[PDB]
Amino acid sequence: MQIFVKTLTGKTITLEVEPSDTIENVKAKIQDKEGIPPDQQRLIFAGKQLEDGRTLSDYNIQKESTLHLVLR
Amino acid sequence: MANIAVQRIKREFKEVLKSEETSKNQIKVDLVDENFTELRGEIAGPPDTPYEGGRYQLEIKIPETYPFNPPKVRFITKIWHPNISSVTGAICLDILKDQWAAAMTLRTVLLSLQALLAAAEPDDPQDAVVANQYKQNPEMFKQTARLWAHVYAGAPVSSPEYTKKIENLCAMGFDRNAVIVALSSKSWDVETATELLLS
Repeated sequence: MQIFVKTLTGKTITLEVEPSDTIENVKAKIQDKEGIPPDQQRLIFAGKQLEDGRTLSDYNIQKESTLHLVLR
Repeated sequence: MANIAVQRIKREFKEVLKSEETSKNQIKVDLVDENFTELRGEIAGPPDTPYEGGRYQLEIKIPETYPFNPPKVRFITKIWHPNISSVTGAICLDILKDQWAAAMTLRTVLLSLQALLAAAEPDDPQDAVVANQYKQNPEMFKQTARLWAHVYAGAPVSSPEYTKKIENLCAMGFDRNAVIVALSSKSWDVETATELLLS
């Protein structure tokens, strides 16, 4: 499925992900798509910073949803 | 019922209503509880100040050792000012603490606070964040208060620029109030305030 990651510079990308995917590999995928090291990304959804441990469905984030990226 | 002088609050209550300030629409007062230990005050932002246009509410409670120990006052309406907690309404004024006096009238207190709006007392702050911004950027402070006055005090025009930055963060799903305190506390830096927001 696809979701959208939006940064605070305005940029907005759409990347392939799996509901089962954890937060780290989403970052991993963000890395692979834009070159940003997961080592420096923070994903926000509905005023909360998704913890590396939970997944997308674990958090109940249905497809097409938007996540926010805040670089360390 | 340990409230000593319920017969003074009553006199000082008349006093305020019958004052020229109230007809001049600068200050006004209202009762909240029967016994007369908690009033609700309201003052107008003084002209020529970012508070202009705003109408601010104050929580006035009277403690047991009243005359002698001053009455505890808080700002109900959210205000951004060196001498008022930007997130609790706690005030910091000499007379509302130790430099308080025997016969200080409520009217003397309401006017005092109004005057305070016209000229803060940064060196004896209550809110470190506000006092700092008010010194290292008296312009930003003013622009920031002009906003707070608008979103919370029913004042007119506000910075269309700041509304833009409050939008980008609210997008991530943050609470409005929170968003504002972060942006105001971090010098309106979308990056450095989103930071604070996560702690």
